[PDB]
Amino acid sequence: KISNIFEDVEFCVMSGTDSQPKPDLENRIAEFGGYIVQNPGPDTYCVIAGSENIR
Amino acid sequence: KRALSRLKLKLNKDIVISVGIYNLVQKALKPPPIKLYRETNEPVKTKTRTF
Amino acid sequence: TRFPGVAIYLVEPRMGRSRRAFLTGLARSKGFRVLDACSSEATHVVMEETSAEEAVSWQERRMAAAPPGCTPPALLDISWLTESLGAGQPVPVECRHRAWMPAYACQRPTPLTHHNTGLSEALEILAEAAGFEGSEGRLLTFCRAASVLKALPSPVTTLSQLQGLPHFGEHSSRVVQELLEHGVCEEVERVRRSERYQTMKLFTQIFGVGVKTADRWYREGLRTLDDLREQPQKLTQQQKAGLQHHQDLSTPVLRSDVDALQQVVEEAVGQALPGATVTLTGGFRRGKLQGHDVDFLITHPKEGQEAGLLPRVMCRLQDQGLILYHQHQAFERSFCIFRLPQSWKAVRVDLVVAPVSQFPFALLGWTGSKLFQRELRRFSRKEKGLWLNSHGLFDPEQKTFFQAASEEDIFRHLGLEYLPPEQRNA
Amino acid sequence: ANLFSDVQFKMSHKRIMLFTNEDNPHGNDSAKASRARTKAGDLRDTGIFLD
DNA sequence: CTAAAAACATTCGTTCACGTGAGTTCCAGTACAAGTCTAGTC
DNA sequence: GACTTGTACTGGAACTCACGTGAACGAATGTTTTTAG
Ligand SMILES: Nc1ncnc2c1ncn2[C@H]1C[C@H](O)[C@@H](COP(=O)(O)NP(=O)(O)OP(=O)(O)O)O1
Ligand SMILES: [Mg+2]
Ligand SMILES: [Mg+2]
Repeated sequence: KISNIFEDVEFCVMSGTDSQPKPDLENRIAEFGGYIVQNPGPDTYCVIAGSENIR
Repeated sequence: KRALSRLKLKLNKDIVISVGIYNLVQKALKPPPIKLYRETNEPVKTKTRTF
Repeated sequence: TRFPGVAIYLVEPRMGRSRRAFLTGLARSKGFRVLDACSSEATHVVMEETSAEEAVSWQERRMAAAPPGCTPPALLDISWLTESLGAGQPVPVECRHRAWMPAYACQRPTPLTHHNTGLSEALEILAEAAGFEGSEGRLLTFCRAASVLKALPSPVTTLSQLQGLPHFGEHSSRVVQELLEHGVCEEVERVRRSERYQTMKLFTQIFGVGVKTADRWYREGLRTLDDLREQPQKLTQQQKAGLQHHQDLSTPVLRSDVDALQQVVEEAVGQALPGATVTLTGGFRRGKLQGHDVDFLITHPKEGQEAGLLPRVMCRLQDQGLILYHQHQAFERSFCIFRLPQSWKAVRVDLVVAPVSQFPFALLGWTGSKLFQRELRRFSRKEKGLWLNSHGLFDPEQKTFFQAASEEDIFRHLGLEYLPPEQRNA
Repeated sequence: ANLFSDVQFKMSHKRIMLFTNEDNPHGNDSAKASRARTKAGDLRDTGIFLD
């Protein structure tokens, strides 16, 4: 918990960049005390995606 | 190959033989959908109760 | 609330949120006082699809965080709540709603006197009978069971006090049943009355006669002591000496004889060499008031001095005119038959010489009981992986001895609590 | 063969696929070729089909 | 009066959830065989 | 006799497949009632 900038959030991540793939991004965003959802929902603030795949 | 049922063909009350039933043609159905937890995408047990 | 004297609380783990809400709403509509959260005001708690033990685990964890003096709520099943809702009032509560004895003998002390004399004697008799047949495993297990019974803190009167005890299987449990329920056990009395047991016991009491020789004589037709004396040509020196003084050696040795023997031996040891020390080991060192022989250990404070003490002391004693039989008539061990003044009597005496470095090891090896020594060696080699004998402790991995300057270090380095000799009685 | 033996589920078929473009791998050597023939024969006798 | 816009009623197909009988196989449980039981001296 | 280790056998449960029963939604059609022109 380096800092508190997100507080309560329902971030969704689908496809990260090559330099920092999904495994390196989920914990990175979690470190800010947020919430990770594998799929989007009504509470989800935004969905993070890199390459535009089918999903 | 799998027999649907091993049944008993009775030509009489005493003359009896054993036969097997197979489905050479069967409708192809899409795989059954399953329920997963949205937050972390894991299987969720389904339970039904009556009170 | 319309029922000030009743308070109920629900549990999330198994009941479920939807069922929680439905039951709470129904109970409130029926006037019952349902608590949203656990509090000291709660008087009863309902658990569904859960075992009693877990419920207790649920209560204790909650009680540890509560102020002292609070009356714990009664643990109940969902059946109570359903019945109360059906009847509309709280239904009365009924019954439905509402390290240890180590296997190794080296860890459990065994005082000299116990409260299970009869059972221990019966088990020892069974072990002796089994050994007479050459089955060492049966003798060992029966001796272990007897030792386990000896270490029981309190007398055993009910069968239920035999489940946790190790080395207690079908045969030992059945023997204990026969002993406790009726008295004299059928098997124990049968084996005791067997003439084979009696003749083998009589033969074994003869010095120099073992189980194999006793069995051979049995199969050769010698059914009494007289036949042995009839043909004194197949008896070796040990057997002849034992039979000649059978009566004297049969009588148990008392402590007075032990003190007299020690006083006599001290002079011989001093004459052989000054500055030597003699220690009394064996059963007497454990506090026994009786025995069959006096066990001694001779040592010197210096390292290299202990080279040839035993021959010199033996020769001095022979010049005294007290030795009737000698093992050999360089050595570091000898058992004899002393002629102590009385008239005179024949008493067996055992002498052992060891260096000061190995003194604690020999002292431990000779003080502890046979079964205790066997169990300690097995524990050392199996659990700790170290080889223990009368000379020293050896580590197969690291080829270096683990000697120590005190006997207690042996128990300290084996990861075992220290015991005194009195508590090492099997 | 070790990979085949590692699994525990009953195997109805055991097949090996060789993707290569070397008609004569062990050309310079001869003992290696004979060892290969012996191993192939052992596999065939065991019940493994190589293509 | 008139037709037309809305509302209502019906049947069918697809989806899903649950229950249940039958065939296959995988594995926990059971049974049984073999080894061990202290270490040394003489 | 009691414990430990290793091997072999075997019946029950998990899985799959297939069918039957019941409930729900939407498409397409037909029919009835009500209201503006
Ligand atoms: N088979 C054995 N294995 C290991 N140590 C043994 C042993 N036999 C004896 N010892 C060790 C341990 C023994 O404590 C010590 C004494 O041997 P005894 O004089 O033959 N037996 P005790 O003195 O206990 O009974 P009593 O007073 O009636 O003479 O020697
Ligand atoms: Mg003794
Ligand atoms: Mg002795």
